[PDB]
Amino acid sequence: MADLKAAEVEKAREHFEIYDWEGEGKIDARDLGDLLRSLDCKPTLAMVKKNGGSDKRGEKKLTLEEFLPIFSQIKKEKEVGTLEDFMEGLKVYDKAENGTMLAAELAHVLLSLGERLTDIECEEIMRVCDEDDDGFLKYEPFVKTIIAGPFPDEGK
Amino acid sequence: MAEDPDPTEYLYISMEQKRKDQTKPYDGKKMVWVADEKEGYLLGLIKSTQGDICTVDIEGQESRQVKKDLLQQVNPPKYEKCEDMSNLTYLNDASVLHNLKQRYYANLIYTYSGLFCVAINPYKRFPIYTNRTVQIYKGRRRTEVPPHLFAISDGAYSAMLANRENQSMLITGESGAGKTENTKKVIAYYANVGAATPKPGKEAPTKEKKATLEDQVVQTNPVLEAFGNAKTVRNDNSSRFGKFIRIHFGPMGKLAGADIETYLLEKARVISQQTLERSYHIFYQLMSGGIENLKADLLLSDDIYDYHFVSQGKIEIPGVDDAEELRLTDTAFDILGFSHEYKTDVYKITASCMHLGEMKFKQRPREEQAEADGTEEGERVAHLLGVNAADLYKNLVKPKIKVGNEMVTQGRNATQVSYSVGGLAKAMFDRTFKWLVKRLNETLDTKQKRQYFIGVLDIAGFEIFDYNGFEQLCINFTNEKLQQFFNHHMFVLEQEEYKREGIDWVFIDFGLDLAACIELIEKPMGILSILEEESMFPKATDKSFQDKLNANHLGKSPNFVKPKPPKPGQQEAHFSIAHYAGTVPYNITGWLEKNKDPVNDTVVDQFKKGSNKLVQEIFEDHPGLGAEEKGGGGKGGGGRKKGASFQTVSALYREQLNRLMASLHSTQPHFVRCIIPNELKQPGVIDSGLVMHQLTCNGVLEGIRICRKGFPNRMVYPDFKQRYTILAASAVPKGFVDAKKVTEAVLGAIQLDANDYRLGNTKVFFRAGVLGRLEEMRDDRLGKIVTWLQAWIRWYLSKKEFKKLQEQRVALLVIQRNLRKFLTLRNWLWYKLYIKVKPL
Amino acid sequence: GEMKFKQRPREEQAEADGTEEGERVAHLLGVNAADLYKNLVKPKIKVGNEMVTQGRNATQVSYSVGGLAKAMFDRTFKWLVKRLNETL
Amino acid sequence: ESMFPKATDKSFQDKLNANHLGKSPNFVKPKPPKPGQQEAHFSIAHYAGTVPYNITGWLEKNKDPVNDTVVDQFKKGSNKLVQEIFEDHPGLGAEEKGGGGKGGGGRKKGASFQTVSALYREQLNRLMASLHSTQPHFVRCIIPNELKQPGVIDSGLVMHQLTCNGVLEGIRICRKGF
Repeated sequence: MADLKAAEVEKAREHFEIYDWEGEGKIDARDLGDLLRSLDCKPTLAMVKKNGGSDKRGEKKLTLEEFLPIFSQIKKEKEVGTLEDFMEGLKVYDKAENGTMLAAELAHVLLSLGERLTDIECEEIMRVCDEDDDGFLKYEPFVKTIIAGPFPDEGK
Repeated sequence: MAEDPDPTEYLYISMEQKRKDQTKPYDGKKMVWVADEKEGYLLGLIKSTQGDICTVDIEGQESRQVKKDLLQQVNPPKYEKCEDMSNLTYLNDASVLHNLKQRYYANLIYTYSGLFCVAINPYKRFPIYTNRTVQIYKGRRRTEVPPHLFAISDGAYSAMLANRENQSMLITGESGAGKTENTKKVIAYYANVGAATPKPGKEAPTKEKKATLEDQVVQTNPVLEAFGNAKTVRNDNSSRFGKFIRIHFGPMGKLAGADIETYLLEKARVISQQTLERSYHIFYQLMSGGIENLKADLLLSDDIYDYHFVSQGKIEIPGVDDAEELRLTDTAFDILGFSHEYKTDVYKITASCMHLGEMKFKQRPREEQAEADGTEEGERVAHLLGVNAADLYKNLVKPKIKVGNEMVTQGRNATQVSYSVGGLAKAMFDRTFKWLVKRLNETLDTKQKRQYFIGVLDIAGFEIFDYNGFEQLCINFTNEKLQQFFNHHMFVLEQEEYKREGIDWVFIDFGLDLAACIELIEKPMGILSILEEESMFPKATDKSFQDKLNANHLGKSPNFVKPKPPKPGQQEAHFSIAHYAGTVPYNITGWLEKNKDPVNDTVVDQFKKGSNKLVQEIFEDHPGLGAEEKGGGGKGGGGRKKGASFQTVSALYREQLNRLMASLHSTQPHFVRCIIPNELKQPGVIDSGLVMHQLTCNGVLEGIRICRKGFPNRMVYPDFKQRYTILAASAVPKGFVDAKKVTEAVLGAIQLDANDYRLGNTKVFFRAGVLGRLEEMRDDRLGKIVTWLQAWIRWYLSKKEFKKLQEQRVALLVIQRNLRKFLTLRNWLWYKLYIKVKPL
Repeated sequence: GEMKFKQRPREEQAEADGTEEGERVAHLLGVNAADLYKNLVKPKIKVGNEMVTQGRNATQVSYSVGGLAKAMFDRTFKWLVKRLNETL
Repeated sequence: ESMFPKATDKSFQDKLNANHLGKSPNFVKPKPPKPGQQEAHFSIAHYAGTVPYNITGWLEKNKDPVNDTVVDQFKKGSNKLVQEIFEDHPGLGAEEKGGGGKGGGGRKKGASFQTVSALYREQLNRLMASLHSTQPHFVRCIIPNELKQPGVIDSGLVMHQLTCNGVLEGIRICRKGF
């Protein structure tokens, strides 16, 4: 993605009836982000505030009309599946590039810098990649695993 | 520190670039100075600038216009306060030193000098030595962070991981400025990455914490500084021993071990003392510190002078009092796990070295030979070794030089009477220096030998004083071999590869270079070939040692000045020999009287071995007076009654220097330059005129001039295509753009294709700080690790669960009709009835 | 093949006055004509473990162009069988 | 030792003469030209003739005429899809750095200057031994003629190939061949 498609509107009319528990419409604020995430747009909490949307509970809620300019700002900017500062944002403890970094410095740097998420996910970036006893764990496959995705396309 | 968060305030002063930058404007304080050829700096104006040459007018002195390979002068303000100072417009070591002069008072003693960096220090602690400021510059490479020894080692961690060679940090320079102190800063950088760093906590002690045990490698250095540095004629201490620690890093770069190869610790040096200074105050660490009680138990009493009145000087400490090494070494032994019982035994053999010698606290009124104040005779020499002779004192007072069973009495000035006792104490103090190798490596190594590993030398420098003989030979010749690598790798080998790569930048050499011209066994500097040939058989005629030196003609750089024989041929008077710097004076007798090693001018018979078990193990290899018995090689053995090495000790050391040279062609050397603070001593006085003279004779100024046109460090082109993660990765193309073309855009290519880097075939030649700037952009995007990727984490979770919610879209439409039917069928009942007990 | 004895300078180093010859290599790799024509001419020889060069003349230079090809062809083929073996 | 200038062509032949020669018969001995670097010839048993070898240049090829590094950076990508096609990521286009080691690639280690032939001792054991224990069907492929054409066969070629392929013995058991 890099522009709105006609099917992402046709997807969003369907998924409108999910968000309001009645089968009507009115996008919940955390389920604001779940709609953008099921349409290939996965901003940060600081990019959400730039588009003017939401991704968490307690933030502004909108209707589906109001969702289209918010959705369109992410398309112009990063995070629609673009590469820059993902597996380009990792490694600085190694001045070698073997496509590896240290195991210890690949699970407590996402916890000591970053927006900071779960210790289980800190354990998935270590699990997707190869293991050797030389202390060399790859960083670059866990990201491509995300490119593969549950659905590379528009979720359902 | 250089960046401290507000919640990390419990033990550390905050530093913030939020709002203020720690004074929002940066500003200058420099002037234009020109280097004197006496003392200090004096004002001067630029007359004309015709490129990199700069003709100067000293205001109230003289005018120059000569070459800048012998003219050194402080750059404009703009070209002070810069890193990798060899990239400037005016190529001066004087701008590095001046920038370092202001900064020494402000306790910041590193300022770059291209590849290398210059240093001025008292050989003591300052608060810049903290581990806190090491983690800040952690992964910042060469440039990006304020100049320091930790970022040299980082610049070298990365150029090691970017050249596809091994690396070897070494310390070049003239002693006066901390070499042993600077070693600690190399070993402590590898201690940090070798145990890794997640970056400064949001906590500091409350709550006492912060421990790592990689520090114990670092503490290896102050133990050896005690048995190596003391007051000399340059600042508070100077190095006068050779340290060569080969610290092993693993196949990651993680620190685990270190191999201490001890060179030579001075073979004199209690028996004689320098004039108005001291020569070595490290035998006096139990004369003003240590265990004072085991000073009187060994039978040594010196009568204090009770303040100067003239009978000494000779004895005269101008710096902070003896036993200044005693505090450094005692704290450092406990970190290493170096036993309390093991330090006691060092200090014994050191007061054994005092019983033959001493001159403290003033000269005897008829000796004219080493002895103590209180008239203790040679009875205290005999208490620990059991020596006897009817020539044991009061016949050593008269100089005698023993060649065989004969007594050839030739030469001998009055300050030089102390070879007649010799000889064992010299052989006991160097061997004590090697005792330290058997204990400290027991705890340091956990594995040994493997790549990477760094060859780190900390050797001697330039010293003046009449009394010098065999003592500084295998100390100074090590600096001379390293001086020659600095002038080989930069000028001769460096331009040979720019003629073997079809490079039209051939031969750019600026004089005073040595390129293995002293690696010959028979032309090193002239004296050392002669020591080694006549320490093999009974011979202690210094006339022949002076005669073969007076048939040796070497020179093209400082490394030989003509001798003055004790009688025949040329006169008496103090001759000299050059190493790399000025004139270094030397005595007529005492070369083979400091290596054949007299006892009391009676041939050894069992007197070469002690009477104590502890004095006995000290003796291993070293000739004794008289005949020698076969065997002794390397540095091993267990001593013999007559002689203890049939071979010279120094020729066993020659085997290590032929090998150290071949291992620096097996390494990419990054140097740490130490330049003399001043030759008048006392810290907090830097007279740049005296420094300027040392910056001309060793050839450091030509060394600035060469780092601009030519380049020492040698890397490869594909390292910009791999090492990075920003100028690499998907972010910047690797492999789809020329590997030369990346380097050329951030740094430019506007006559920087031979003024920034030499462009070769499969290899580029960088300063090894050219890499720090390139990496400076890289860490900017890498700053947060990683806020972009945590949003993708939440991508696949919300959309996978949204499946449970997507089948709920039709289900919501069923419960809404059903809730209406909950009340409709309650007005229209008799529409239910199902199994229970009520049906009919 | 057809490259030898490129000491003609463009940048004060061994490269070549060729263009088309090396452009038809260059484009297929990504790297430009200059990356190519610099790195051909002589290998960085580990001597000790540091990097030196030899003088190399026409045949020597020829043989070193052929190096770049044989390293590629060996390494591609070696990846190549093993990833096809999986499916079998 | 060849990736370093410590490699002598002398010792090569000496270690040949122990391990290959003693129970080999059609092996043509090394006669070395003592000056400098060999243009020495030897040959080793096979069904086919004597080979005049040239020994030099073997040197340069495992100090590599074009290095590890230079190749390795065409391997590297810009979407990482490129990388999978040639490597997963340890070695073959991505490098651990440093000098030293045998083999690679960039395991082990860095610009090693390739010695994949040593790695091929290891694996070579693994192919050879299982195949040793398997019960024989055999085909001994003989050169009929050089032009490789039906109805042309040379006597001289086949005469030579069969004397080295021990044809007497080879019918003594197989006189009952099935």
